[PDB]
Amino acid sequence: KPLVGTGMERAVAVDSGVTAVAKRGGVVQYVDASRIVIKVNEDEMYPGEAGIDIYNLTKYTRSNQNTCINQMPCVSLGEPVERGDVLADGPSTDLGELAL
Amino acid sequence: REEAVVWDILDEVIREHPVLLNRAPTLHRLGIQAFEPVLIEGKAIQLHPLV
Amino acid sequence: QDVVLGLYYMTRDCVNAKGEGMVLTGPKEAERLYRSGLASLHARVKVRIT
Amino acid sequence: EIKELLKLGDLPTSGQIRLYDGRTGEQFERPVTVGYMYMLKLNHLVDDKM
Amino acid sequence: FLKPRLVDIEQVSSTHAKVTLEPLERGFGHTLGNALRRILLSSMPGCAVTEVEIDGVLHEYSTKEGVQEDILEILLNLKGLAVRVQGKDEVILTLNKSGIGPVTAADITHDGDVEIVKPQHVICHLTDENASISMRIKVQRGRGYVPASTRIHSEEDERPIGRLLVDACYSPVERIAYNVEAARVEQRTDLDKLVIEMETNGTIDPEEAIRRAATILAEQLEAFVDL
Amino acid sequence: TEFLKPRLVDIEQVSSTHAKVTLEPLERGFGHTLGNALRRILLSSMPGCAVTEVEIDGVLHEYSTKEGVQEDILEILLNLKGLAVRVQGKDEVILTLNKSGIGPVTAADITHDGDVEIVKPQHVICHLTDENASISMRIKVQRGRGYVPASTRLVDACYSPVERIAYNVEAARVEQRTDLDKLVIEMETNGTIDPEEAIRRAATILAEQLEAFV
Amino acid sequence: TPEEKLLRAIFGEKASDVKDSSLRVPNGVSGTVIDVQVFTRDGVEKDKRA
Repeated sequence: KPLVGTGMERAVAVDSGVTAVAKRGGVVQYVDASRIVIKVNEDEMYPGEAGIDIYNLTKYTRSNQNTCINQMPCVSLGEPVERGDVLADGPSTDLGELAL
Repeated sequence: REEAVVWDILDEVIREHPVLLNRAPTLHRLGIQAFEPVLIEGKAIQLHPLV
Repeated sequence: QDVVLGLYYMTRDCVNAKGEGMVLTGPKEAERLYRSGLASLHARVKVRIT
Repeated sequence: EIKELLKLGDLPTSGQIRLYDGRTGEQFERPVTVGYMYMLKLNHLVDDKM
Repeated sequence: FLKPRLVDIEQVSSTHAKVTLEPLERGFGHTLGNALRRILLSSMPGCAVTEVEIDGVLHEYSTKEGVQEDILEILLNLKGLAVRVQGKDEVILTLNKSGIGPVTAADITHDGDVEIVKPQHVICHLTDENASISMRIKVQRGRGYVPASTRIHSEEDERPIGRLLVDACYSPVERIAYNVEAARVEQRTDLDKLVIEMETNGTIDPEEAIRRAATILAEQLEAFVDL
Repeated sequence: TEFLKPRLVDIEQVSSTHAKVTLEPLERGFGHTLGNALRRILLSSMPGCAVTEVEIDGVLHEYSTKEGVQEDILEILLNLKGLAVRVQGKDEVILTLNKSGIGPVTAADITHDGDVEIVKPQHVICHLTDENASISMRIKVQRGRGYVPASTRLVDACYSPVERIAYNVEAARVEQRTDLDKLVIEMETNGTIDPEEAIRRAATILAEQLEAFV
Repeated sequence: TPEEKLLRAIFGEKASDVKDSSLRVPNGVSGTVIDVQVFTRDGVEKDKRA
């Protein structure tokens, strides 16, 4: 993570798709290095089908430049997450900010 | 195989045997200069600062 | 660049420094003064040279 | 703002400290600026280029 | 030519301590303190985990189903496990655990010579009720930094495709600072003290450390004392 | 946890005063840890016989000219700092330089003593100009361990035998290791100790301080 | 050739009708194989590994 920064590092991390962003807020039901499953809050949830958002994380894989692009879960089991919160970091991102 | 004995033979073939070093925009004749090679671990060429 | 900044800092003199005024037989004991911590690197000093 | 954050740091305003050569264990004349600079590793890495 | 000897060795935390050397002549506090930091920070015996063989894991780049730690990351956590042995130069520690919650360093198999100085040290978490991790942690002992890279030259069929090597980070010493304060013995001209304040992972006792450090000093000087 | 001892030690004598010892294969960073730790004890703390207090016959203060000698009194002192001697059973001996007549007054013109061994009899103390030119001084030599400047003291105490010590750590290749260090120790002395003896006794004293943690 | 042919008679080796095209790891680069994919022409029988 950069110790000295500007404050854009969050925007660069999130707006680029390298990271995994919460679709809807709720509580984390399951956290694995593989996936992240969120129990949606009822205020944000549609009436039919109910739901939970199942986020499948990217694992070790080739980038165009032959670097490694791999995602990590940044939240822990059973923690409240709000819509538009960083769920998992991408390559060269820390707790949702941009660390190059 | 990079057998251990070969490194010492390489010091032999190197000892008195200059190598040419060259940089990118060769301008005057000094763009190529000969050096005596010294064996170095690592993938980098080391260049005398004065040159 | 680095090398000339060294020699510049080497042969230079401030107004008052450790060993100011003393005299030494030759460059040898001048270095012996400096490395040992007695005399400052730049101080006005008379030394015998050949 | 920076010097004041260094006050809260317990560290000098100068941004410079005393440093010792790890070889002689002796001091360095003058302060050297030490701090934390963010550094990137570009991918020109030598074992691609060689 | 009065020679020094030690004095109060003050343990402060399980981490660091301040040893002191009382009868030091002029300038010898620096001449030693610096000479001692050198052998202290560098050449000291230490034991760090090297080979880690995990359950169903083929390589360090996978994900174990049921743990939020990537295998590569669990290996890095093992490199920071501080341990100590006595009569073995390598002992293989067996870690087994299951159930939702952290797998700490206290969940390993105790051995006669195994002492885990940080039992709370987090090896990895466990995200599912039934998810179980078995691992063979092969800890050996050595000096310095032996990277995982130079380890795969001897090889000679380390076929165990499951056996992961990590980099040997072996060493107790972290940060050494030496400070020489003037020590007044009841009658003497001027003498100095030596405060060697060190910081450690707990796998070496301060006096022992400061001894084997100082041992090598004279042992290297041996040839030096002639030609 | 087996460690590494040196080998080969070609000692290239330069003249008889100084020399370059060479020490091949040491482990990492030990070229400095040894080379620096010996440089320290060589330049500072050493057994030595230098010149300290000098009482000059005619003129009592340094701010004068002795009639009949072209060396300023200040300059005569620098020559004294450079007289190399050794005693045997005496911890201070006060000698006697006497001379007259046109010519150089060297260090062989002194009064020989049982324990005085003057390592440079050709060493020029000062010259003697026209006439007869009276010159005699009782030069008080004491013994000690290091370089004690005239300020803290009236000449500078030169007691170290060594004049200049420098060590260079160069890269040593062991048959199958990456990088090891070499130790090139180039030393210089006033002739009252040979480099080989000195470098032995320097490090001897080093380990003697270690005598409690061996 | 004649001398290669004598060589085969002494050491009694049957020289294959096949040339070695195998993909081997680029020189100097060393790593762990984390995956293998096998694409086969539609209509050729899939091999064991595939």
